[PDB]
Amino acid sequence: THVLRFGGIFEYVESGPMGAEELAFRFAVNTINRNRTLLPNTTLTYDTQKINLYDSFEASKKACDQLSLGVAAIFGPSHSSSANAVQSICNALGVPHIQTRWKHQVSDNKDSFYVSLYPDFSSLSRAILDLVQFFKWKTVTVVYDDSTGLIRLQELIKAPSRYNLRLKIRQLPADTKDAKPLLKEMKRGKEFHVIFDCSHEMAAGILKQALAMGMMTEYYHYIFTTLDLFALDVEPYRYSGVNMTGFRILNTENTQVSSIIEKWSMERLQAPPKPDSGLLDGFMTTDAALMYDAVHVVSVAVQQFPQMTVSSLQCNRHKPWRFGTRFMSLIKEAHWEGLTGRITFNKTNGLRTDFDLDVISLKEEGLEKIGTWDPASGLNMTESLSNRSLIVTTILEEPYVLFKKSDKPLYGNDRFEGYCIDLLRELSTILGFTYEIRLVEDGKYGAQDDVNGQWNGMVREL
Amino acid sequence: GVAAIFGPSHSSSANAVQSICNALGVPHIQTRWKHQVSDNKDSFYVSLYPDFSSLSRAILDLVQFFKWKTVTVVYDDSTGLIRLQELIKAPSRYNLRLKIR
Ligand SMILES: *[C@@H]1O[C@H](CO)[C@@H](O)[C@H](O)[C@H]1NC(C)=O
Repeated sequence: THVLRFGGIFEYVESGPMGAEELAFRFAVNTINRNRTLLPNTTLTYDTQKINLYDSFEASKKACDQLSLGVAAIFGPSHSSSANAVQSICNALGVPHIQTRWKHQVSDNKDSFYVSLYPDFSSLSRAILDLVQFFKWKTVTVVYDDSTGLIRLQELIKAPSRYNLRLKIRQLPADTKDAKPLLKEMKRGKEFHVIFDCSHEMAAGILKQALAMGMMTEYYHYIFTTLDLFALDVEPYRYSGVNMTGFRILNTENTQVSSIIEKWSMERLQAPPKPDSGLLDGFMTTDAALMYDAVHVVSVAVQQFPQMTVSSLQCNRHKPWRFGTRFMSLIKEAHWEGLTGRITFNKTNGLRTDFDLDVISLKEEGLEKIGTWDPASGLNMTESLSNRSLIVTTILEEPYVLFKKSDKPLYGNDRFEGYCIDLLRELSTILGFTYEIRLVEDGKYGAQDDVNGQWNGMVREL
Repeated sequence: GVAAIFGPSHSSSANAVQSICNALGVPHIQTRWKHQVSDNKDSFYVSLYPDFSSLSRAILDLVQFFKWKTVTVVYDDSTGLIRLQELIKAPSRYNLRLKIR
């Protein structure tokens, strides 16, 4: 059988023996060759190196060392800076490159030897806009971890030009977790709708600090554009009363996906996640799922490309790789499906813009799925009585409605008294009424506001 | 035989050359604005283009001095919003009506 090794450049760490992306790559590599369903007459192999993800020169060195040997494909690092150098090297030598974590793509860079399994942030931003349209919001507060968040989410920022929205963008300071000034500023603006554009670890941390600030009220609504929001411990938030909504691509509601996540949680028993950090345990991180799907679709493409003789392309001198064109084409229209649901590549760019999304909202139960988002269909939100309570609202005027003048605190509908109260009593004893008296929360009459026509009291209560 | 480097005027190319120069120790004296990743730990380099933090807040100073109420920012491509961050965050602390196009 054919033997091919996929050049891998993953994170170098010292606390954990090997990085989660490295675990995903190794697991999928040993799974594909083991399972004769994929690659029956071809044996898998790999070549994993370690970089700091910032010294792009050393990443280039590792990539050059890999290409000096036979490499089937390059699975570039998950950094927003070093990946550019690796993809440039791959394009120069005509070798396929498969990113997994999103990076900014220079619109003036004409490189056709790279793909990005991470859903394109333009599509995700459009989905966020569609969801906010479904929520009819007016005041929003977008927050980002890195400055790249502005690039990641721009469609919603432009939206107030298209629609009647309003934005107030604030930044999470670096090298700190002091969200308290940011949250205090949020209260000073009464920004009940807030969007958190940060990774799931930072999202969980800032959620913990918000709960410690008592930000889990019903009035506050949260959206987390990250795809690992499901992996947060919603146990303190199951009864917090938040209407939080989020997105998901890991199609956990599948037998094969459940088996894979269970096996992966079994494998990662060496470095358990810290329980006292607001993070769940035994779950598939979205980046690992993307790496899994990326290597699987590469395997699917090379299934249709049996002639996969590798070479020893150098960096001291450059030479085009003869198998790049058609193999990368097969990569581009490799329509395989896995943990992230549907996987396909927009042939115009290579960034996946057509992908399933699990719309996730928070209720009493933990992170229910309230529908599905698709690029073609936009947002797909689908989801008298004899013993009917007769709720009424009334204002306390002594000639009309006065509380029962009893020293003992009276309960039930008997505590209410007056002309209107007894008139309602007569209506209930004449007609069929399950009468109950509820005091008006506004305490004032319906006033025609010149600002927005906002009523109050009985009018806006009805 | 070199003792200094003047990198290209571009994000990715200058980033790569800066990393190479840091590894080799020679300075990489870039002359064009680029977005350094906030967690970058490189030293041997310097940029002369006015960083869009003092210049962005200078645009903010112009906005306040002109006393605008309805500002409509317009940019060129993705790496422009990441560059005028202070102007984007200004409406939180003041009265602005950014409708970005
Ligand atoms: C939308 O979701 C519903 C179930 O929630 C499903 O029956 C339907 O096929 C989906 N698509 C469309 C276009 O309605």
